[PDB]
Amino acid sequence: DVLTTGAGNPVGDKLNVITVGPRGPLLVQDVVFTDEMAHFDRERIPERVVHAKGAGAFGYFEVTHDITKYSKAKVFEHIGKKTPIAVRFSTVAGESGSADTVRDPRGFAVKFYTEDGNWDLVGNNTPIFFIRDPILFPSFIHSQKRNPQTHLKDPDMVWDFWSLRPESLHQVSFLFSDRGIPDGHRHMNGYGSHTFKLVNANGEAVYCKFHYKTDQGIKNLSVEDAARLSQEDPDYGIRDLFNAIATGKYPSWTFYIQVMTFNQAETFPFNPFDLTKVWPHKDYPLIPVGKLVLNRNPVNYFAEVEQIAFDPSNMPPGIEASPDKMLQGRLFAYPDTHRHRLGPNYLHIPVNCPYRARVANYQRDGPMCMQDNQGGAPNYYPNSFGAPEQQPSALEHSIQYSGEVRRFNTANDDNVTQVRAFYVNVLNEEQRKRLCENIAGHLKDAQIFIQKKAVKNFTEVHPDYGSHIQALLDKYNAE
Amino acid sequence: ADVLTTGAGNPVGDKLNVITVGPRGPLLVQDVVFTDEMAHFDRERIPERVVHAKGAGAFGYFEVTHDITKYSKAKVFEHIGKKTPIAVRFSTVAGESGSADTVRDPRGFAVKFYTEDGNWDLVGNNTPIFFIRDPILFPSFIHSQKRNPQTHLKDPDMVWDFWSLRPESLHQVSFLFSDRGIPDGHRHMNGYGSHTFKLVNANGEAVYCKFHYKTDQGIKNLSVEDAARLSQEDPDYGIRDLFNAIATGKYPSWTFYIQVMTFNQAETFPFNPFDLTKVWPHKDYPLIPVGKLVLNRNPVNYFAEVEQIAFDPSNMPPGIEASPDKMLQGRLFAYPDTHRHRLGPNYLHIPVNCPYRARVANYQRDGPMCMQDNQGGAPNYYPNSFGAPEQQPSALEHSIQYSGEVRRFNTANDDNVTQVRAFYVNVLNEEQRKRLCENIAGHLKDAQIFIQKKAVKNFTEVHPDYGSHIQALLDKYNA
Amino acid sequence: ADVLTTGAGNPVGDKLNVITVGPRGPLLVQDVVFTDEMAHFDRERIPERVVHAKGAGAFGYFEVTHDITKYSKAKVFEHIGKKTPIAVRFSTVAGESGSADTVRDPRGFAVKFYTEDGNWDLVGNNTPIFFIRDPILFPSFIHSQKRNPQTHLKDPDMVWDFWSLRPESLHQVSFLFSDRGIPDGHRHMNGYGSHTFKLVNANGEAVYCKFHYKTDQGIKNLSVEDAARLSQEDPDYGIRDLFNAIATGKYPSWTFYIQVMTFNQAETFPFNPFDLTKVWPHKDYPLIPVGKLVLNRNPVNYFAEVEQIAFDPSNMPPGIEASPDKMLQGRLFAYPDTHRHRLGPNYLHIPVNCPYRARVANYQRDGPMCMQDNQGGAPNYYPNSFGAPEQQPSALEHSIQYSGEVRRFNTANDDNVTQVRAFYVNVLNEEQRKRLCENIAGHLKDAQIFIQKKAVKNFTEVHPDYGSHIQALLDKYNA
Amino acid sequence: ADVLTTGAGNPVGDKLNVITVGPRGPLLVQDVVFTDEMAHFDRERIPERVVHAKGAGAFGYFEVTHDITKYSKAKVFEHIGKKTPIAVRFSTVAGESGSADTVRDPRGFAVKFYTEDGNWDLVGNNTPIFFIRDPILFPSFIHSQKRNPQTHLKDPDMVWDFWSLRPESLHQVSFLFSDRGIPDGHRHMNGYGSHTFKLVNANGEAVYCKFHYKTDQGIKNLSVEDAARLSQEDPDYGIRDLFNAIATGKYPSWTFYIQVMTFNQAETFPFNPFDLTKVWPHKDYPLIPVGKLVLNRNPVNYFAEVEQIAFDPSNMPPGIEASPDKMLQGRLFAYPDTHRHRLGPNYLHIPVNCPYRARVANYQRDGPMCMQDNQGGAPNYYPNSFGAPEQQPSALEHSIQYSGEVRRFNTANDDNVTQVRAFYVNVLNEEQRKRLCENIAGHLKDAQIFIQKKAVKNFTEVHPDYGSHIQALLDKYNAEK
Ligand code: HEM
Ligand code: HEM
Ligand code: HEM
Repeated sequence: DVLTTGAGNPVGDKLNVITVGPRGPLLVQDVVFTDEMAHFDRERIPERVVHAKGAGAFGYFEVTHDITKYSKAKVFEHIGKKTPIAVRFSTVAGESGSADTVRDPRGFAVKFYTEDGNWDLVGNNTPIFFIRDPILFPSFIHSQKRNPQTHLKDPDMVWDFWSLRPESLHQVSFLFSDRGIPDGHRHMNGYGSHTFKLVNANGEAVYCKFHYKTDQGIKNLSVEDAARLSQEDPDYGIRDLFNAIATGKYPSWTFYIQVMTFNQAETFPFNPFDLTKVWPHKDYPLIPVGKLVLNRNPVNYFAEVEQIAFDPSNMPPGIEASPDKMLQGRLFAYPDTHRHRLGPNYLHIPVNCPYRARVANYQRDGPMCMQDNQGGAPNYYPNSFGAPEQQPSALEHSIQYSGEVRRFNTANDDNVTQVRAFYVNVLNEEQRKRLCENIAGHLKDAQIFIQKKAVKNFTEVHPDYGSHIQALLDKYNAE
Repeated sequence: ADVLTTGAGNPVGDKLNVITVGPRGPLLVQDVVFTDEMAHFDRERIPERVVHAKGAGAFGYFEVTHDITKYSKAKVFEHIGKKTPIAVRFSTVAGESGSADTVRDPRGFAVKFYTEDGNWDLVGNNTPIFFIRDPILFPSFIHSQKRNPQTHLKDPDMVWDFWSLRPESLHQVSFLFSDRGIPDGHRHMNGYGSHTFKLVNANGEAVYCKFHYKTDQGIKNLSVEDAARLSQEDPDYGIRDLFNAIATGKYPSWTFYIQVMTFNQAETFPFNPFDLTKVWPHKDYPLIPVGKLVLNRNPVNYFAEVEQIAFDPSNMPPGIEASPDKMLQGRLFAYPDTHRHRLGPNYLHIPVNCPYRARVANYQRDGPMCMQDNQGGAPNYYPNSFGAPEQQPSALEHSIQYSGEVRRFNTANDDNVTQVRAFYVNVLNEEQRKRLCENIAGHLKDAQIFIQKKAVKNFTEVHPDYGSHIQALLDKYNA
Repeated sequence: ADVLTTGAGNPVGDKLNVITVGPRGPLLVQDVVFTDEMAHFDRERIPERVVHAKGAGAFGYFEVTHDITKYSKAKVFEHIGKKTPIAVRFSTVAGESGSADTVRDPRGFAVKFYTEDGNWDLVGNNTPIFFIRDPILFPSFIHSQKRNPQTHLKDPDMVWDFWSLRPESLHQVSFLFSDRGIPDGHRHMNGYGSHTFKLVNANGEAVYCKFHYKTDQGIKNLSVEDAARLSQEDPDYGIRDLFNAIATGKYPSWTFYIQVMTFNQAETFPFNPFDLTKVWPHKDYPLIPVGKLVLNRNPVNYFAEVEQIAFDPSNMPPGIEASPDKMLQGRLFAYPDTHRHRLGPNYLHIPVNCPYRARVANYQRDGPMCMQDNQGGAPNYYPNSFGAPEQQPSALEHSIQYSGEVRRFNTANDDNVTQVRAFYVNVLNEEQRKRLCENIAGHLKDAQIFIQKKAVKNFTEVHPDYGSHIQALLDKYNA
Repeated sequence: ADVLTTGAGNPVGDKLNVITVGPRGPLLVQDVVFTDEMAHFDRERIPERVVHAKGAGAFGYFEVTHDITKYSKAKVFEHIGKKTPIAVRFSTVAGESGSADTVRDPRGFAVKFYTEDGNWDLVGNNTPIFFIRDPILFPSFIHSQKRNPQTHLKDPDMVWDFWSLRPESLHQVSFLFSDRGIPDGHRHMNGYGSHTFKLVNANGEAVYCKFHYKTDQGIKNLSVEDAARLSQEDPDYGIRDLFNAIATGKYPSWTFYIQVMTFNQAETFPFNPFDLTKVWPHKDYPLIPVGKLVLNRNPVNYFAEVEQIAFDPSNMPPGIEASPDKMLQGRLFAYPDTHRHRLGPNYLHIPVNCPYRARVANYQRDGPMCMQDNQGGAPNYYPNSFGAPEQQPSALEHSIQYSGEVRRFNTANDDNVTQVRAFYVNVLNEEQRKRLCENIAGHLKDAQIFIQKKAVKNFTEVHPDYGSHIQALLDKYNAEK
């Protein structure tokens, strides 16, 4: 193989630079050096604003059951249908150099390359989240990140925000339970979290929840181990995933959904669209749909993992968004941030390209335009020259909403009920004790006035929750 | 007719109406179709070329007709009858993207050769010489030619102040204001590499050279009157003329020659052989026919194949190297540098720029908008024991020893008039000399009178009649 | 004089000769002075605006002359005699950065009011109406107005195939091809907010409005002949005229008025009061005097104060809000979006864009080129228990409840002729009608006949004489 | 409490709830308060430095304590007692933005002196030498120190394949694996310009030199164990230490020296004086005291003052110039180039990069995010008959003449063991050598065996004991598995 410059010019020697004499200065004509150096100098792009640390693999999605009565989406079109998928696992707060085995939620994004375009299901390992209004997401994330002056993690920031926004109770509980630190990516479940809308061939709609359970089973790391691992192998999650697939132990998840008719959405105790709530299985049981199988490792991490981009707004006919405020905000945020992190034409990047689909429209140009830019095809719509036409079949399902167009406060929607049921029913005493210790061990670094409001909140879920945490805190502050 | 889609390939039910709440209500964020299309339109523009922004493009090939292997081992020259695909871009200089084509200004005539040894870019224009002989005055030169930093208007004071303060411009200024100043479209003008380059053959022997490609359609210019009229009637006269031609099968071509000056002759040349304000008289350095340039294919999409194309003088395949000309030396850096800005870090992946006849292989990786496999998992460090791309000793550059110390050498002492008088008195006949003086006076008349004097003194240093006739004309205007 | 430095503040000894190895040797990399200046010159360009690229800017102030506090609580109108600094930019539409000013096209008349309640951006133009009334058609309309994607030439088929398939364009097209189509410079044209907006008073009561700013210098237009001559003679006519006036003290001004329409009146309105293709008859909704716009200072550096300026329709202070106009609605997103692309994430830090008479404070941080103290160490999350900025309830937005389903509502078939027939028959006299048909036909004749047919079909719909006369003229052209 | 606003300064009524059509309806585009804040959130990340990504910043001053004017006319040295404000950024090399501070790896030690003659950046590390001596191998070396291009995991075969095929590295490698590989915080390590620079006096006379700033807080390193326990307990240890130190009055300081080698001495140095893998023995070239560096102020906002800070070795004011050191010659280009990418064309306008103690005037204009007045209406072309800024001849660079032709001269074979043997036997005590061999074996034992052979091969060239002690260890390891 002949070593070349970016323009393909053979290189004579790329181990020594051109100089005027053996001990003289460097010359501009040594374009070989500059060409390489200039590229080295531009190797980095900005990391994801959140979920920066990640692992990636590829595979397919396979339909196992008929749910066409609910969704007309081609990805579900017929039993046994296989569609290629791209998956990206990740943590949340930490940046590119951080450890994988730390307490944090886990991203679990799945990209389906369907013939009706790509369908990005950007979920995580928890069915719920910390807040229910997108406008608090930047603040939340800031509080989870580094102090603006010291650039250090700040318990005060974390808990002042959480104590002031108690709706964070439900997810804060899930996050500090054993599931706060899964043993790798293959031993956790995935959830779309938000409520989405399914539409069938008949134009009738229903609301759903997406779920994909680990076929390898749930397995978590104790805090002792997680800590040891955060230092022995910060990239433990990446290694584990890549070695499994590499050795043929292809991990898979069983994909189900929960269905809620519009009526049920009403009789539902709470706001069905509040991200801090779940749909109790007992009441809305899981419906089998298919499998997700990861059977291929990336070849080039930067090209296939760092540059991949998932947009919740990527939804094909049969799948639509619900009124969930959080999701509504995510419809804008992802493409927006992608045009920034990656570039105006990031969808032309191989992994983000909707290759099983025929992309035709009236969009043109932009930096780094790679394709033919759709040749000389007429660029305005409508036109009398046979350019791409719109197709009615893919029209969105319309609903009539009532009320004024204003800001409705949801800070006071139920913040503790489901949290109680999870604390006293779902968990057992061990889990319950640990839950308290993990919270206590982290909250203890916060200022006391913050510690106090935090505990009041936990007390509202259950006096035992708060009081036991308060006990450990006392122990901690005793020192 | 194709099915209309979003960038992610999702079918669009209706792209003529936006989603609102009620027929006369606000716009919805979930109308992802609108945002997708709008966010792209919003990013359709990249920055124009800092200079030579207005252009035209066409494609074809270069075919070798004569054997010059004795001078250069470049593959593009390898054997007679050999065709090498080429991309060309014609352009003006000062004007920006919407300026008129038929105006006095030099003309860019850039040629890209997709050779097996990588791309070879010959970035030249319709003149053998330039206005200055040191790269460091180029930005100031261009500034003086563009708009006033405040009024944002053309400034004759900036134009002639700089020229009169830099008398080395006499030669090019004289060519610029001659009939050749406004070629009748790109098909009727010549092309030159202007700079002296270095050719190396298979024995390691080298000579200096000049590249010329004479228009096989013949020299044909526009009267200033016509030029003015077309600038109003058809600002893109050049683009249209080039395009109709090729589209109607009247493929324009140029005969490619080279002038050779041995290293010994380089010493005995009257002037500095590397001074860009000088030419190599044919009378002493005959044109040697080499091949032909033929443009037979119009671009399919202008943005993709013309606006985005990038030519780098540093792109020279084994056999062709740079000379110590200061100007060329400076351009060795400017182009890829500005290209990494205008197009992006990975601009060489954009199709028209990709060296597709070559086999690129190196240790460069990542960068924004990485398009290929990013060289997969191949070892990314050199040297290495895992058999990656090797450097080949054949392509090693020509070696030479130089006299003197490393520091800035004043070149304002170089002749500024000798060849100019030659051009004024011999090369041009009465008619022309007159239109020449008239063309200059019509532009210099607008400059402050003290500048007019500094300039006349220069035209006088060439020939007394040259300066005085201009002053005669100026006196009229100044009244 | 001042010592010449590199950008880093290092003194330059000689910036007229580059460092080379000997008088006739190659260029050195340690000539950082050269690289530094060249690297910057290489990045002077940024993308020009996607539309309204060719512009002229100035500065001045707004002064309240009358009292409208009963309609709006906005501080800028707070009390008679109150003055607010303004920034303004006039412009054409389709032409790119180097096009001619004196050509047929609408004219942007953007006004930035630097108020204590933050910047208020009134982005309007010389017409009260527009060609389309749904933002999703904009990119196509603009495309059809610019160059052919392949030949890169102005294309009459694209212009008329679009306008003929979308007759809602009739009104603004009749206005554009009338005398008002080519105002004699920026100072002799009116300014309009075009869109219907909403005003809110201190009591929470709201009304709809139209913004108007009539030229005190009187309406003056250029004949097509003059326009042509000038596009040739002086492509930057509009720039020079504005600049010279202010330079000599002939400060241009505009009387600012508003038309008011109560919500009751909004219901009874014959058309859709938020339809961008329609006006509110002065007879039924008279102009109410408000203040004065005065431009008394030219820019000192064009690139910094004009090219880099950015107006966002979504920049509206309390007392001023958006109406449901689909067009306005989309613009709320498009500008800050395109601005983050053309200028960058922190384009609001650029001096001309900074709301300097306001006290910006929030939880936003970082981003490319953060130019301030980035709000120091203040709490970067909301809410917080550390006295960081708090939302003030009085700035809440006005609440309305709309009726109907959330879906795309076709408006292509709204009224496209009535108000046009009024303008053609009532407003214009015969000299004007003649000239209008001549101007239209003169451009419509370059279009293919089927395109011509459909066009004349719509004009005939407005009035049999309008359509028939054009046809007549066309017949001569096709002959 | 100030009023909360959008980026355009418009007051925000409610920034805790978004606008929807009804309490259970979709989100509206007209809620621009939301979009304005969300849009910015979506952009707060810029590219991290390609190397030395993880860092810590602080500010203070440089004070002249001795007179070295006979060597340099640089104003920063102008006279005894003269103080010049400075900015410093410490860092590691390989790890990216979230990596741990306490890990074996060199440490960046950048100093920006805002002088009257412009800024002077002395971008050095905590070592006098480096792994390679030709800039064309730097990208390769860096790639080998980072993640596998496919697995994205650290890769020992990559690390050692490079170091074994490029033995010139032996010197700095022997240092990187010594106790000084993991300093205890940034306050207990030395600072070196490393490269050989050139000093010029008011007479035009020039000399070559080495800059050194010794830690007044004294040398101090972390044991491998603490370094690891720490990489887990506090991955930001270095930042916290430096910050608290300064916040509690423990302002850290360094003493600034220089070594001078005349041109005559230079032609007789047993090695290439401009070889980044060599040092000038203090015995033959005594350290000359010059001044002092003091860090007494912490940043107010890290992003603005630290992540956005940019140092360019090419930023040198009159009196200070570069030497023909191949490595340094390369960096003269890399930094401004990379900065244009990382920060932006006008990255010099960012406050901490601005040469605020100097008076910037030239013919450069425009570019994205032009923050200043863009030098108003001043004439933008040079020369001009309108007064605009002028070159001052006194600032002209020092000129030398070199012998030889213009080409690539291999240096892969210059001395690779001599100076290293000195360090191994003379400099280090028995204790140290053992720890050295151990820290090497512990990391190299993961590399393939053929890579191991070649690596040991070279260590042997430095000293039979060196190589055998490592091999001895490699065997036990390779056996254990
Ligand atoms: C030292 C002097 C010069 C410098 C620093 C220089 C710099 C530049 C730069 C930065 C560009 C922008 C390229 C792009 O953005 O694509 C440009 C374009 C161009 N220059 Fe030069 N130039 C110099 C002299 C000349 C001369 C001597 C000629 C003709 C032989 C010339 C012909 C062109 C042409 C044809 C283009 C169009 C390139 C393209 O389409 O990519 N320039 N020049
Ligand atoms: C729904 C249709 C419209 C959309 C989406 C839209 C979009 C745009 C965009 C993206 C720009 C670029 C601004 C920049 O780069 O700084 C722009 C500029 C401009 N537009 Fe619009 N526009 C629309 C309708 C109109 C209308 C109806 C008016 C006024 C009545 C208008 C007046 C202008 C002006 C004056 C500029 C120059 C702005 C500046 O100098 O910053 N546009 N428009
Ligand atoms: C030929 C070898 C070298 C090249 C081409 C090179 C290249 C680079 C580049 C591109 C950066 C990124 C700067 C930024 O993004 O702001 C960097 C950072 C850095 N380098 Fe080097 N480097 C080289 C050798 C070294 C050496 C031996 C030292 C010290 C003497 C060193 C110390 C640093 C430090 C401390 C930083 C931090 C700079 C900052 O904070 O702006 N590098 N280097």
